[PDB]
Amino acid sequence: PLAFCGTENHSAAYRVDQGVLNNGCFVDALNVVPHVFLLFITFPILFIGWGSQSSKVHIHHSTWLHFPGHNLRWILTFILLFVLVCEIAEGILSDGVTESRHLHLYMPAGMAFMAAITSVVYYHNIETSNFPKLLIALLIYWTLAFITKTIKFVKFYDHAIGFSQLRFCLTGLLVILYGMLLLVEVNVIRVRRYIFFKTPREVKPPEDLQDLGVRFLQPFVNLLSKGTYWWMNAFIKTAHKKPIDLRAIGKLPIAMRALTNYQRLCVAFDAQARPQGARAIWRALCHAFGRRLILSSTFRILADLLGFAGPLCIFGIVDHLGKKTQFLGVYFVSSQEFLGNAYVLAVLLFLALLLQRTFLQASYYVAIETGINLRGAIQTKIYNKIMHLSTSNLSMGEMTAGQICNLVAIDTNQLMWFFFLCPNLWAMPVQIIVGVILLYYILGVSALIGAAVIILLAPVQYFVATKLSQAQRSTLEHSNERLKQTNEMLRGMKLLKLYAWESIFCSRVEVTRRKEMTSLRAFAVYTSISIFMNTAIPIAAVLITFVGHVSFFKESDLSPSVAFASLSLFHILVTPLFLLSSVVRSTVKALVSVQKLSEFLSSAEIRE
Amino acid sequence: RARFVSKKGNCNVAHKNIREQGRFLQDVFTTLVDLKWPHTLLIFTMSFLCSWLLFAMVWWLIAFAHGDLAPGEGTNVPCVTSIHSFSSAFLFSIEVQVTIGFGGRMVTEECPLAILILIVQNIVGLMINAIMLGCIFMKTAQAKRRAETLIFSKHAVITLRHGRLCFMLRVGDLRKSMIISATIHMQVVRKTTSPEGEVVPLHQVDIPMENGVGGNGIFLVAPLIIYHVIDSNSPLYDLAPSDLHHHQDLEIIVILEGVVETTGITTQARTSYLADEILWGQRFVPIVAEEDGRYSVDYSKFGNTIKVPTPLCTARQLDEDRSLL
Amino acid sequence: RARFVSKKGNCNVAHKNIREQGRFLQDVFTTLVDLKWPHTLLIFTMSFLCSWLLFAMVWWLIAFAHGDLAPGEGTNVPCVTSIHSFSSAFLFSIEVQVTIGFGGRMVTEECPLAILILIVQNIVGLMINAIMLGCIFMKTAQAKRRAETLIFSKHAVITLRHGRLCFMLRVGDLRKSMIISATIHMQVVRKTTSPEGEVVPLHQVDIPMENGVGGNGIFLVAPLIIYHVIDSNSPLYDLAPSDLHHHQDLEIIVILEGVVETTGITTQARTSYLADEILWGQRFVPIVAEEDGRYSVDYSKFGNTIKVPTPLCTARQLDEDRSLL
Amino acid sequence: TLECLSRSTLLCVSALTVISYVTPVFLVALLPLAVVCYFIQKYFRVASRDLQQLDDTTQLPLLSHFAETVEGLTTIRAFRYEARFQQKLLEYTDSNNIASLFLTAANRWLEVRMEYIGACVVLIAAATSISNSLHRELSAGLVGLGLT
Ligand SMILES: CC1(NC2=NS(=O)(=O)c3sc(Cl)cc3N2)CC1
Repeated sequence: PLAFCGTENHSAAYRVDQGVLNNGCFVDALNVVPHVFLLFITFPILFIGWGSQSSKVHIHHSTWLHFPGHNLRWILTFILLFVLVCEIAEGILSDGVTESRHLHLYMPAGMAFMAAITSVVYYHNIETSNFPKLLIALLIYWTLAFITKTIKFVKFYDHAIGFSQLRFCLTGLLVILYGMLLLVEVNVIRVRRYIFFKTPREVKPPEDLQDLGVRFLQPFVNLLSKGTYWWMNAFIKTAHKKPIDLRAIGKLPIAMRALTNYQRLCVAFDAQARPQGARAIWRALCHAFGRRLILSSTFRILADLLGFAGPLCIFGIVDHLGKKTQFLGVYFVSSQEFLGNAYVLAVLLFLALLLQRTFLQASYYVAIETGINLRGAIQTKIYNKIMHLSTSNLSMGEMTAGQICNLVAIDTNQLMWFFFLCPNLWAMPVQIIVGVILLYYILGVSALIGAAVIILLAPVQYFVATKLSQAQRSTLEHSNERLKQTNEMLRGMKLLKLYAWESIFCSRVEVTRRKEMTSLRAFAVYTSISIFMNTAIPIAAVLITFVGHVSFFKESDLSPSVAFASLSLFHILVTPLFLLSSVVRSTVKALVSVQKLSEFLSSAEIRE
Repeated sequence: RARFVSKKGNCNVAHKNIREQGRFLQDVFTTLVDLKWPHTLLIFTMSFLCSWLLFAMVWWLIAFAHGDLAPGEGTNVPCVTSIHSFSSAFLFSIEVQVTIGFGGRMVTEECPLAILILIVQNIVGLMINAIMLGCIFMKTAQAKRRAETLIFSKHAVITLRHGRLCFMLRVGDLRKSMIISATIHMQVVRKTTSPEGEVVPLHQVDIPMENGVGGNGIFLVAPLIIYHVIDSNSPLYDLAPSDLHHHQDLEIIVILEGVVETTGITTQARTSYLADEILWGQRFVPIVAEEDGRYSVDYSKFGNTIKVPTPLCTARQLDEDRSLL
Repeated sequence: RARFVSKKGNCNVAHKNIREQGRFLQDVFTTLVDLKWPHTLLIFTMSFLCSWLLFAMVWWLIAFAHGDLAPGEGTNVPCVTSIHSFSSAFLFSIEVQVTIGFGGRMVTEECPLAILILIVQNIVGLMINAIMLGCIFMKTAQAKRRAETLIFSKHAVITLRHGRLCFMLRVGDLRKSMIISATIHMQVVRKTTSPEGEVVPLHQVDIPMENGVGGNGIFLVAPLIIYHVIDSNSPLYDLAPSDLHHHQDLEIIVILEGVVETTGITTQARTSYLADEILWGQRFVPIVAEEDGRYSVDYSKFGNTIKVPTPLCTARQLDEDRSLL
Repeated sequence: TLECLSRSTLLCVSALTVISYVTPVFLVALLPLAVVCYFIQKYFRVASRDLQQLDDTTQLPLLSHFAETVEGLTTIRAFRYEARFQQKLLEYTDSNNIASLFLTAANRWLEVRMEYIGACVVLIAAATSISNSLHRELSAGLVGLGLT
C-alpha cells in the first residue's frame, strides 16, 4: 500500500538487475532528490532571515534593485509551474490505468512544483534584500535539477520513448527550462561578480526609489506584483483607516514626470524638423510614445490569442463527453489522450484565462500610463506656446481664452482617451484573422458562408462610420460655439439682467444648442443603426451557418461541441464590433483635437 | 501620550526602516534564542524531524540502489537489514540519530556508502543535538523571568528628607534567593532642547542615587526606599507640584541590574514612572517589622503612602528661601 | 595610512615575532574555540572519526588474536560476535561510542580484554562527547555575532551643546532584546610624544562620556547621541576644523561593552572614526518620533546630519573668547 | 454607458441562470464568490472614492493656472516670470498625473480581482458540468451551454 512504484508482478519495478539508472522508479527518486535539497536548504534560511521579524522590530527595505534576467527568470518560473502542473496531470492520468498507485508518476512533479514556488520566494526575498551570495544554493539546485532531468531524458532516449508520448515532451521542456534558469544564474554571476572572482559590481538602486519619496511602486515591483498590482494592497488597506491625500500619494517617477515626457516630445518634433500641422503632430506622438503603445498592443495580442483557448477547450470537453503503451513497465499517455480528457482541458482553460486576464490588464495599464504621460507632455507644450504666444491672437478674434483652456480641459482629454483606445484597434485584425481561421477549422465551408455574411455588410458599416464621423464633427463644431456663447453670457450676466437681454442671449445659445442637437440626433440615429447591424450580424451569421451546416452541406454532423465552440468564437469575434460608434467618436474627437492643437501651436508669437 | 517603558519593564520603542538585514543573517543564534516559545518549539521539532527525514530518504535511496527493496531472489547481504519501505528507512534513521538502536534494522559491511552515510548522520546528529539542547536550555535559563519577581512601587514619591526634597522610590524582591552585585540606574527621559536649537526627542539624563559611597550598588534582602536628592545639579531642580499631570513630558525610569545568585546570569528589571504617577507631599510607610524571632516584610503595604507636610515650592525656590534665611 | 580599528570593529594590529609558543600549548581550549568554522567542523569530525578508527583497530586486533576472523571451525565463543573484517570492527566501534548498540555485534564474557577495552572506549567517548559538544555550543553561543546588530553612525560629529563644543556620536541597536549593563569606553589614538622625548606610536588616551553621573553606563532601547564635552582636560582641546583630513594622525574609537540579555555572555562592539570622518559644524537629526501608540525609530535617517552654525575656532580659542567677554 | 451596462448586467444574470439550470450545485459555489466580490467592493470603493476626489481637486489648480496665465500673460511676461510660472505648471501637472495614476492602478487592482473571480467561475462550472456528464447524464449538449 502507497508504494513508490506499484506492487505489480511481485514488485518487479524495484529490481535493479538490469541497471540502477535503467529503472524508472530510481530515476524518479533521483528527480525527487534536488527538490528536497532545495526545501531543506531554503526553509531555515528564509525562516531565520524573514521569519525572525517581531512586532517590536520591523525590517523594511524601502529601496531595492533587480538582478539581471529578472523578467526572464519570472517568466521561466511561470512556465516551469505550468509544465509541472501538466506533469502532475499526466502522472495522475497514467496512474489511473493501473490497479496499484504508482507514486513515482506525480509525487516527483508535485515536489518539483513546491520547490519551484519555494525557489521563487527565495529569489524574491534575496532580491528585495540584496544578498547575491545566497543565490549559490539556487544555482546548486538548478544544476542538480538539470542533471537529474537530463539523466531521465537520456534514459528516455535509450528506451526509445519518442515524441508521441507527452511525458517525454514534458521532460524535454523541463530540461530546457532548468538549463535556461541555470544560464540565468550564470548571467547573474557574470554581470554581478558576487562570487570570489574579482571585484563585484554594485548596480546601486534607482534614485527615484532611493530618496525622491515616490510611492507609485509599479515600475519597481516584480512581474507577479506588476501584473496582479499587489503593491496597491496596502493603499487599499490604509484608505480604510486614513483618507488618501497628496501626502499618501508620493511624487512622480522620473520616467513619468511632465518635464521628461515634454523633452521627449520636443526631441520627436526636432527630429521631424531635421513644422506643426496635424500629420507632424501624429508622427511626433508616434516617435515619442509608440514603443509603449507597441508594448500594450503586444499584451493585448497575447490576450487575444489566449482568448481562443476558451472555444477550443469547449470543443474538446464537449467532444469527449459525447463519446496505451507499456514501455518501461509504466503506462504512458500520449498528447492526443492527454489533451483529449475533460478535467485537463478545464485546468488548461483556467490557467489560460488567468494569463489572458493578466495580459489584458497589463495592456490597459500600459496604454493608460502612456496616455497620462502624453497628457503631461501636451499640457507642457501648450503652456510653453502660451508663454511664447502673442496677445494679438486673442485680440483679433483668432482664438479665445476659453478655447485655449479647452485645449487642455477637453482636447487633451480626447487625445488621451484615443491613446487609451489605440492598442485595441491595433490588435483587432490579428484576432479577427485567427478567429476566422479557427471558425473554418471547427465548422468548414459553413464558417466561410457566415464570414461572407459578416463581410457583405462591411460597406454598410463603413457608410455608417463615415456618417457618424461627420455628425460628431458637426457636434463638436456646434458645441464649441455653444460653450463660447454660454461663457460670454455668464461673465456678462449683470449687464444682461440690467438691460433685460437675458432671454435674447439665452435664445442664441438655444439656437446653437438646437444645431448641436440636430447633429446629435443624426449621430444617435446612425448609432442605433450601427448597434442593430452589429447585433443582427451575429444572429444572421449563426443562423445561416447552422442551417447551411445541415440543410446545404453534409460534411459532418452538427454536434454540441462544434456548435457551441463556434458560438463562442462568433461571440468573441463580434464583441469588438459592438463599440464601433464609441470607437469612431473617440477617433474623430482625437483628429479634431490634434488639428486644433496644431492650429494653436502654429500661431503667431512675440519676436525677440 | 506614548510611554517609553511600561510599568512591567516592556520597552515600547518600535524599530522600523532597518535597511541592514545581513546583521541578522550573521547573528543566527540570537535570532534562534529570542524567538517566542511556540516558534522555538516548532524549530526544535522541525530540525530533528527534517534531519530524520533527510537521512531517511538517503537510506531509502541506498537500499533502492542495492536492490534491497525488491523482494525477489534472496541470500544477498543488504546495506541495512530489514529495510522494506520508506517507513523502514525512517525508523532506521530515527534509530541511528537518537542512538536508540533496536537492531532489527542494522548497517552491514557489504556497502561502504552505508558506512559513510552512517558516519555523516552521526556527526550531523551530534551537532544538531548540541546546538538544539543548548538553545533550549539557554532559553529556559533566561534571566528575564527573574525580573518578574523583582517589584517596584506603583507610585513614585517626592518628599523632604534632611531638607533636600528627595525623589523616593521603593524596590522589592519576592525571592528568598539573593541578587549578586545589584546596581540601580535611574534616568529622566524628556524632550530637552539645547540653547543652540537641537531637539532630542527621548533625551535620557541619568540622576544619581544617594548610595552613600557615590556608587550604584545596593543590597536587596529587604525592600529599600531609593531616593535621589534633588539638588542644583539635578534635572528636577525646577520641578514643581504644578506639574505632574498626565499631559506632561516628564518620565523617570529605574533599572535594576543584577546577577541571579542561583544561575549566574545577569538580569535587568525596568520600571518607569510618568508625571501623574509621582506623588507630591507623600511618603512611603514602613513595612518591615520585627517578627517573633526575625524580621517580617509586610508586602500588602508595599505601595502604601501617607500625606506628609511638604513645601509646594520647587527646589530652586526652596534653595532661594534657605539662602534668604 | 593604516587603520587601528576598522569601522566594523575589526582590529588590524598584526602580532609578529612571538617567541613564546608554550603559552599557546598550555591554552588548548582557546585555540580550539577561536578557530574558523570550517576548521572547527574539521576538528569535530576528525576527533570522533579518529576515536572510532582507533578503537576499531583495537577491536579488530582483539578479534584477530582470538581467532574470530578465521572462518574455520565453530562453536567457539568470540570476544565480540559477528566481527568478520575491519568494517565489522569499525561498525561495532561506532555502535559502542555513539551508544547506538544494534546488537548484531555485541561484547561477550569470554574475553576480559574486550570488557576492559569496552570500559576504556566508553570513558574516552564520554570525554570526547563532553569536550566537543561544549566546544561547538560555546562557538555557536559566542557574543561576537551580537555585536553585528549593534550599529554606530558612519560619521562622527562636532557641534556646540550648551556652548561647550562637544564631540557627538550615535549608537543604535537593531534588536528587540536588551543589553544588560551597557558601558561606553571612548578613546583617542594618536602618536603623542612626551616632552622628555618618549614616542608612543599608538597612544590611547580615553575621553569621558558625559553620562550625568560621571560613569559609563547607558540605556540602549533607542538610539542615543553620545557626546564627549571638549574641555580643558580633553585631548581634543586644541582640535581645529583646519584638521580633520585623511592624512591626519587623529583616531577616535568607541567601545560598547555589554551583556547580552538572552545568553548572559558579555559582548563587545567596536567602531573607530578617522579624522576625515568627523564632521565639523554638523548635527545629527532626530530619528525617534511618536507612532500611533508608541515610539518609532526611523533607522533610514540614522547617519543623517545637517549643517549647523558652529564656530571655527578651537576649544582653546573659544574658551579664550569666552574669558575675554 | 447605458447600452453597455444593460448588455453586461443582463448577460451576467442570463449566464448565471443558465449555469444554475444545467448545474444546480454551482449555486452552492455561487454564494462564496458573491461574498468575495462583496469584500472587494468593500475595500476598493472607499479607496477609489478618495482617489477620484483627489484626482478632481488636483485638476482645478491645473486648469485655473491656464486661465490666469492667458489673461495675465502681459503681466507675467512683464515681470519676466515665465520660468516661475512654467515651474508652477510642472508642479500642478505632476500632482494631477500622479493622482490619475493611482486612480488607474486602483482600477487595475479591482479588475484583476474581478477577472480572477470570473476565471474561478469558469473553473467551478466546468468541474460541476464535467463531473455530472461523467456521473449523471446531461445529454452532452447542456454542458456546452453552461461552458459557453
Ligand atoms: C452570449 C452567448 N450566447 C450567444 N451569443 S451570440 O453569438 O450573440 C448568438 S447569435 C444567435 Cl442566432 C444565438 C447566439 N447565442 C453565450 C455566448
